[PDB]
Amino acid sequence: TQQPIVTGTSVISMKYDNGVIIAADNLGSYGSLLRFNGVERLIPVGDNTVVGISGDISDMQHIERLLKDLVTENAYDNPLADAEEALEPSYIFEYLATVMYQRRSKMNPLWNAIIVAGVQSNGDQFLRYVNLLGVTYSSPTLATGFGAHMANPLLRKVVDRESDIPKTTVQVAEEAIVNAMRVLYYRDARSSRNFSLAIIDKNTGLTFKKNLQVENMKWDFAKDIKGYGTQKI
Amino acid sequence: FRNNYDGDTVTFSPTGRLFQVEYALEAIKQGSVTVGLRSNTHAVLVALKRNADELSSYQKKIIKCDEHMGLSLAGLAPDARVLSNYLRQQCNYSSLVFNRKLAVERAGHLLCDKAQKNTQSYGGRPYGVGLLIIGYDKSGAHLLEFQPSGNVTELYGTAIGARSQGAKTYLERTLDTFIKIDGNPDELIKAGVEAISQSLRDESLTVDNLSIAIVGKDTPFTIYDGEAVAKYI
Repeated sequence: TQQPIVTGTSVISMKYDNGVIIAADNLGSYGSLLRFNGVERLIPVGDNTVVGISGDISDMQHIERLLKDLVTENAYDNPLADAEEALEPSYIFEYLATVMYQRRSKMNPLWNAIIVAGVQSNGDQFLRYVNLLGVTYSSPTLATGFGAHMANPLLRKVVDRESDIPKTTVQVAEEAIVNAMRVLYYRDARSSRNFSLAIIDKNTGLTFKKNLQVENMKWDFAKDIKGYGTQKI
Repeated sequence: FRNNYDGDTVTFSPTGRLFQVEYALEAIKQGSVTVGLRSNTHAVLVALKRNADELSSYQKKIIKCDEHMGLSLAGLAPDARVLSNYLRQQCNYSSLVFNRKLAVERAGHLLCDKAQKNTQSYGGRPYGVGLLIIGYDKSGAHLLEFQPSGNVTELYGTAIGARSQGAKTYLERTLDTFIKIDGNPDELIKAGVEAISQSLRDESLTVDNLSIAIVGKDTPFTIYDGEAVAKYI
């Protein structure tokens, strides 16, 4: 029985030929007050997974804690903790899925939307979503909040179906991701310019970039607009 | 002496022995014989089933815990049920909550912890059955030996029950050989049967008499009884 307070906006992601990319900005909004400007919302779990979270920040922070503990406790009496019995993206996701649906069923949800992106032991990309109601689904592209509306249409023009994944490059993909991010800054009143991006490639492993910014902005055209119809100057 | 310190599991003898636990271990030595042995690709269980009359069934000694794990019992059957049932639940939980096949090593760790509670708690009673556990997982084949004392050990092979020592020595020599039986199920089984025959005296192992179980790479834990073990005598 709650109501989010400090929040974070979209998280966008897509999977490519040899990995997956995911991103999210660094803002913690308090209603219409863009309150916190240094909030990482992309959570790296191990070396093959990043979980992006949007929704109530306090619950996110709680999920951060749950994730560290999940790691700590997998090391326990596990000789293969840094290998064959390391946390796979699917394990992390199914755990989180499970928790979300249990909290919704108790009527005390974790007010979030989460995307778990990563690559499995055998090389398969993994990208899936779960939210405050325990609804889960997967697609070559995935986004939460505004990103579902704006980013998905864009990200899908690159990967419209499964067969397109093997034909898509990191460069293509990352380009897309950054554009979508730019778009969102233009049309989402709750976005911020600063963001974090992360790629999880079956070869390069996990690359996590911090402090990216939306650039190449088209605002120049604003000068030729005056009034709202009949006004001349 | 003994008669004073063997009243329960919450009493240590003046030597530092736990008699109730020790007495528990004895019901195992009273049980029929079973053997386990693993190569690098499969793990087999061969167990001699024991009838009560020539007019009865041969007590089932092997139990499937998951598609990837199972065990042969030696001793008090009920306690076997209680324990395998627990092994079934923990396997289920891993699948459900993490979508992860339970690590035999972990299954081991869990069994030890369960028995131990009945070896330091009042009015409780140690379990009276030993268990041979085999399974294939993310790190190959495994065989685990469980004792009511709470001690669990992973071995290339072993045997328990009455006259177990026969097979246990047999395998101890046969090691260099069987551990190399990769990709050939029937052979390991054979090796198992031979080993099991090393602890015989009664009569030769027959149809109603034998019980074998196998798990491996592309082989789900399957139970072979009677009509199907014929080719292995």
